[PDB]
Amino acid sequence: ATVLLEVPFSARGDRIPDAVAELRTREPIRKVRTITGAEAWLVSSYALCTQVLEDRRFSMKETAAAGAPRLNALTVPPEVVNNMGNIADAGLRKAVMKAITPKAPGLEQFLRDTANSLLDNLITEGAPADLRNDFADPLATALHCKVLGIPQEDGPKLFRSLSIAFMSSADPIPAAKINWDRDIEYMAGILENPNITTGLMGELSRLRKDPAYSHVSDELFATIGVTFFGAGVISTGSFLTTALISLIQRPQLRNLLHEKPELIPAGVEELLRINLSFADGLPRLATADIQVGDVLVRKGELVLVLLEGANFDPEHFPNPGSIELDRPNPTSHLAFGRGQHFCPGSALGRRHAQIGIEALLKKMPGVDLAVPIDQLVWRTRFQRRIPERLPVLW
Ligand code: HEM
Ligand SMILES: COc1ccc(C[C@@H]2NC(=O)[C@H](Cc3ccc(O)cc3)NC2=O)cc1
Repeated sequence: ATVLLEVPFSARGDRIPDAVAELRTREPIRKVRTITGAEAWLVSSYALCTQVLEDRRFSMKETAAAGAPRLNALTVPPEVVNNMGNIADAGLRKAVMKAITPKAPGLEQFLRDTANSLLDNLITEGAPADLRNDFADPLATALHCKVLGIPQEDGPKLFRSLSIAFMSSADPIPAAKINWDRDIEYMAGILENPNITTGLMGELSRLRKDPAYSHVSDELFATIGVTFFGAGVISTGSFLTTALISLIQRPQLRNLLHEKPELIPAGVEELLRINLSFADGLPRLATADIQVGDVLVRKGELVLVLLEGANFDPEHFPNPGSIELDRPNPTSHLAFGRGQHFCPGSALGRRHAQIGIEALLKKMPGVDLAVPIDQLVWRTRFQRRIPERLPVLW
């Protein structure tokens, strides 16, 4: 006898398990057990993944309900699971989204300057260099301090909350609450700090004193800062880190992008499509009985949308494991989600990765792993797949 199939399948972000294609072919919606012991429906085809993400009756907010089957334990207050809904209800969606585009004057130049400086320091120190801890993550952290309008020197401590905040744990995490409360206090102080006049926090600080927003809670204003820093930094840093592995392991593509950097956006779009950064399916709770393929999902059941199930589906992306810069549907992947909860930072995430890769290929055209790929240490029980260190030479 065997137990019910358990998720996640593997924390390795450098290869997709053969099991994904087998599940997609035979049972594209199938029952699994999560790390909490709850049962859930794992959805692994493009068609069914899009169906779930485009049907709001599969609710993100309701995953936080007491007594629901859980993918993992909450690391934020339950109301924060509805973060974007709360922002929209407060009338703040347009302002938040405008503050996090890559189009602000000097922002892309700041990204280039920061990437080039980080790479120069690695070259000066000499190989081996750690492209996660000393390139991709500091670049993400610096970018988000700039976007938020907060001091660069405050970034590292905020960043160090993230190895706990984005855990995917069976049980509540005491350190997550300690860091959350402290980071909220920091952002509340930022709102009261007269020097904070630019970026997202500068804009929220002004809106907070605008009579049209007098009803919006100070709790929400501080939460926007903590959540956008955390989600943005963990997502951009982890994506860039694993995209760099994908690129390093494809010297032909690395050389092509080095020779023709105008192909970098199309390359990054494929790197997004094949990216394994999300360690768990996206969770949703059914609020009605809904037919998904061969399964009638019942009200109150947990559904997990496996992004790499959709993104490696050969019925949507022929030869799905291959990076093709001339696909007819290149942005139709689900790396940024789909539907109501589509990532509001997608343009900034694209630009972070494009500029980081452009700078790396210019400064380190001979970049290669400095250890055998199997020697990378993949973080476990985390909401992202990332190597703890990414040792390279050039
Ligand atoms: C390459 C980088 C990124 C990737 C791959 C990514 C991925 C995703 C995905 C898949 C979702 C959908 C989650 C779901 O439906 O359950 C999402 C939502 C979200 N992302 Fe991103 N993200 C990235 C960058 C960013 C950045 C830079 C920010 C902010 C500065 C950000 C903030 C958010 C927020 C707040 C949500 C929730 C939106 C909602 O619930 O409506 N992300 N992201
Ligand atoms: C791209 O990753 C996500 C992850 C989760 C959600 C759902 C919902 N929306 C959010 O805005 C924050 C994100 C967050 C921030 C900080 C933190 O310590 C933990 C999580 N929490 C949520 O639960 C959305 C996107």
